Amino acid sequence: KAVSRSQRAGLQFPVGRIHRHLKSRTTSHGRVGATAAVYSAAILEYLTAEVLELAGNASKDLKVKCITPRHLQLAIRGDEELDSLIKATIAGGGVIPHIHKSLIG
Amino acid sequence: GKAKTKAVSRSQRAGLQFPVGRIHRHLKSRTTSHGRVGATAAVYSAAILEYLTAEVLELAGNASKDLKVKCITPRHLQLAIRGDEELDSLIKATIAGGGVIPHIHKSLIG
Amino acid sequence: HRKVLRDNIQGITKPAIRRLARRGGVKRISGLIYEETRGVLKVFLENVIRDAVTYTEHAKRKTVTAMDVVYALKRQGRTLYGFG
Amino acid sequence: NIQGITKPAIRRLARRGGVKRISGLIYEETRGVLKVFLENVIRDAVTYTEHAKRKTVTAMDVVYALKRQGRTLYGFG
Amino acid sequence: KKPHRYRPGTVALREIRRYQKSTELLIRKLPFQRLVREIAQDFKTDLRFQSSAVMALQEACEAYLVGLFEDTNLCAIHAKRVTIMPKDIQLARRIRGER
Amino acid sequence: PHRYRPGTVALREIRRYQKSTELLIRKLPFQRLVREIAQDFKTDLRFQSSAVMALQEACEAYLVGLFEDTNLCAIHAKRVTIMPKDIQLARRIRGE
Amino acid sequence: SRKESYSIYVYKVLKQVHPDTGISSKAMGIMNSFVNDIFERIAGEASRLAHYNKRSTITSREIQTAVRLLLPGELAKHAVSEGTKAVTKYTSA
Amino acid sequence: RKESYSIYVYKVLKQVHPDTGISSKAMGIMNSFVNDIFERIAGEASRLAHYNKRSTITSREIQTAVRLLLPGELAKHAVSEGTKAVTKYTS
DNA sequence: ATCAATATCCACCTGCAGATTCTACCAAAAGTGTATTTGGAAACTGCTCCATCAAAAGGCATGTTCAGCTGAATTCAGCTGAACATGCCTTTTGATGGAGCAGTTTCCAAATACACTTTTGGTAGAATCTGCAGGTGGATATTGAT
DNA sequence: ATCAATATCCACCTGCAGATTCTACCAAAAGTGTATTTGGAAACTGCTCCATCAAAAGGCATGTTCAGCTGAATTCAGCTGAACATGCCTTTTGATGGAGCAGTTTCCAAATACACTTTTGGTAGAATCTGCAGGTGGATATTGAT
Ligand SMILES: [Cl-]
Ligand SMILES: [Cl-]
Ligand SMILES: [Mn+2]
Ligand SMILES: [Mn+2]
Ligand SMILES: [Mn+2]
Ligand SMILES: [Mn+2]
Ligand SMILES: [Mn+2]
Ligand SMILES: [Mn+2]
Ligand SMILES: [Mn+2]
Ligand SMILES: [Mn+2]
Ligand SMILES: [Mn+2]
Ligand SMILES: [Mn+2]
Ligand SMILES: [Mn+2]
Repeated sequence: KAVSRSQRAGLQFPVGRIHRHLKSRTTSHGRVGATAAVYSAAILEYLTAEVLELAGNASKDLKVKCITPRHLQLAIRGDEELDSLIKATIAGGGVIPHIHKSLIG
Repeated sequence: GKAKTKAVSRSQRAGLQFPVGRIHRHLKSRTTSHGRVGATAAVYSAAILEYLTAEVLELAGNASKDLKVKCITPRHLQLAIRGDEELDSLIKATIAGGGVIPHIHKSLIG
Repeated sequence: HRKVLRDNIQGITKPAIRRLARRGGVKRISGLIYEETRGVLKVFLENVIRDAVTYTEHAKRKTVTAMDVVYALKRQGRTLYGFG
Repeated sequence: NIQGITKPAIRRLARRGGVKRISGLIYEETRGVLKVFLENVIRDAVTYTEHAKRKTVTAMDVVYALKRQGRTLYGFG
Repeated sequence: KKPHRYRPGTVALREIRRYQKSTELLIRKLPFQRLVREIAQDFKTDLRFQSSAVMALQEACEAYLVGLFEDTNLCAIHAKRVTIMPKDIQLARRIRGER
Repeated sequence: PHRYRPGTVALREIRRYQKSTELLIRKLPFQRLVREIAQDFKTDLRFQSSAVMALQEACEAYLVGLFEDTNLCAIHAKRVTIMPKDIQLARRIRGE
Repeated sequence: SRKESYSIYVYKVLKQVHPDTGISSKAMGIMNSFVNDIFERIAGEASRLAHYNKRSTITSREIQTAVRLLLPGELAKHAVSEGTKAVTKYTSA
Repeated sequence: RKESYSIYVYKVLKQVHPDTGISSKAMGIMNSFVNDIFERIAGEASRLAHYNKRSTITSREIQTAVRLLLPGELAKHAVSEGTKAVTKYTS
């Protein structure tokens, strides 16, 4: 009976699919070990969980149910490691408020 | 079967100095699974590389002869690249041993 | 067969530039900023669009897709999340 | 060991940068900057080194670390 | 009975708080689309655009300009001003490695 | 006794070091620093000398460029003297 | 036609960390872009590592070094821990 | 036995400046430069092929890569030289 | 602002140590000939989106007035940083072993690939389910004129 | 240093846009069997680094003197913000053709595969050639006295 490799690795992210994707982005005649896809899946799953944890925290401190681009932006820009890892523009996320002291009346 | 036709390298056939066959092999080793490399792709790549090499060597040899010396140095390469708008925009890498293009901001001169 | 498009950089109005500066935390804006900002914006747009169209023409399309813009932004070091 | 990057060496670097006058607090500040810079490059270089299961950091390891940080270096390949 | 007036800068700071708390796009949407089409058609004529391509372009342009204004403001404050001026933008872009 | 006025030798030094290309940090303290830093990552590391030399070329090019940007910031404030706030402004705008 | 995405997995992870929270479609789009970005960073550096050391197989070793190269500090430590755990549990089957 | 571009760089040099030589450290810089541009073009050509769901890197991918990666006038001349080379190679 | 005095810079020089170039061999790579496959181009066509136009009301751009307060201009003192003599120590330079890694070759157990087949996890579109955007109004805080 | 004006903060409310589930299929994941590749253990071997040792010079540490630059203080004209009248053009949604992407099928030009020959590029030592260490003499620049 078929057992999914995701379940075998104790993961939510799809190990087999990620294996196909790895296999289609390595050098010519390149091979990919199975546990390479298991490790990659675990990495992606962990980073997703970290970002979602922070974004749900911002979402719950604003008294709403759903994570929005805004919450993603507050979460990523508010954590120094995530901020340094993700330099991309978060569409619809705006800015973290800040007024330099020499400008307030 | 007495005579073979003389072997002509793909470089020579394309009128290039840069090695078409070697570049074709590198191109095949940078392709994805089941990737192919076209016949003319390595010739195009070879020509691009030769053109850019020729441009920087031209400018650096000009700086080399305008300094009354035989050999192009890192310094001449750096002077040539930083003094050319397009090359400076294309090549942001550090040229070890090339120093900087001399310049003092006007408000610092006595 | 649309009307000729001319001078549309002027559609980036002074209030729009001011709102952008405000989100940037700017409190006071010289009168010369607006033209300067239009200039900067135009260059930025040209570069991005020039690459997007290159991708479009490579794919033998006549429609610029969101992916083409995303790839052009990535190639310019201004990666964008949320469109592909 | 950071103090082995002496004040005259920092001044020479500033001079190549076209600097005419240097505040006394610059030297310590510069050392801090350099330390961070060096750490990052070295952190990646030795990473490459342990991936190859070597015990000698090569010039290639350094060049790859600098390229991966957007600071490509020509002439040591 | 004199009409109420806020002092110069009180409304500016209110506007900063308002637009920093929100996430909407700040450039009008049809004028931006006209700009994108005018530019794109001087590269290749009768191009079409998906709606999402124009919107992706606007998100990028606005994120770029907000960032540029953050840096420009740092330069203006550095010179002990509260007013951004062209020299501030030019200094920010020079250090960014643009132009 | 001869004295140059403050700023003449500084400008002479600028022209001197901008026309030259040698390394400006002493080699032994820099190599000592490199090894000290590396030992908090992996024990009994060895280095090719060319690895240390590449590191020194990189660090010196980085610091020279940083000083160019720092000087632009000092000049922007109508000064000729670079100060820590100048370095900090340059590094912030650079995204460091 | 059927375009694949990471949405169902992102939603599963969300429910694990915040059983109470949902996600808008535009934030899901941001998450999909993020996962694909990190995947191409890892895959690029893992193939590069393979070529520097002249292996032809991308193994979990290339993935682990890529993660150390690409991830800051604490993130890398924790990521390496989750990856190792998953690999040892997958091979124990 | 390590490959390099030195003999070809020297050939191009003798074409543009027959009287001039090149130091070994400058030859090393030229080698780094050539390898750098080559992996930029190859990376972008491979990406172009994959965006459009193809497996072959052709000279068309290389040409678009050159348009994407090279500034303005340089790109124009590069596209000319490559085209010239291909036309002489297929003849 | 021309002198006379003083200091540094910058060509030019030679001789020789070392860097460049040349020369010859030989693994490895490029090329050829010949056979065989296949990715993708071409030609259809279905059928999404895309361009353009339309309507109408109000949200917002524009252009103006007027005055608060900012940037700019100027002065100047004190205090920092440049320049310099002096003298000491760190770095540099040159040499010598040998310890310990890299690099290379060989070689299987172990890993991965691939065709075929079975099976279901994951997707598109529809059907349900329901937060949250805005809309409104009162408490609190901030602001600017007295 | 007591208020009127105005904004902000923060609950409360609901309908429908959008978040989540449901539904039906099917693309691709997983199992099996068999073929092919390869990572890495084993056993070497020159050859790079490392450790040690030594002398001496030049580069740096230090202390002194003072010039000039930075920061503070002050004044003010005009520039930019706040507020308002006015009216236009942006917004939102729908229609209408139809352009052009997608999806599908077929078949070569174009690519790979494989055996074998020819060619070349890397390497190391010899043979040449050249920058460079110092030294000099004139060009140029700085400094203080009138
Ligand atoms: Cl200005
Ligand atoms: Cl400071
Ligand atoms: Mn036009
Ligand atoms: Mn067959
Ligand atoms: Mn086929
Ligand atoms: Mn009007
Ligand atoms: Mn002021
Ligand atoms: Mn005084
Ligand atoms: Mn099912
Ligand atoms: Mn609300
Ligand atoms: Mn030869
Ligand atoms: Mn000579
Ligand atoms: Mn000399």
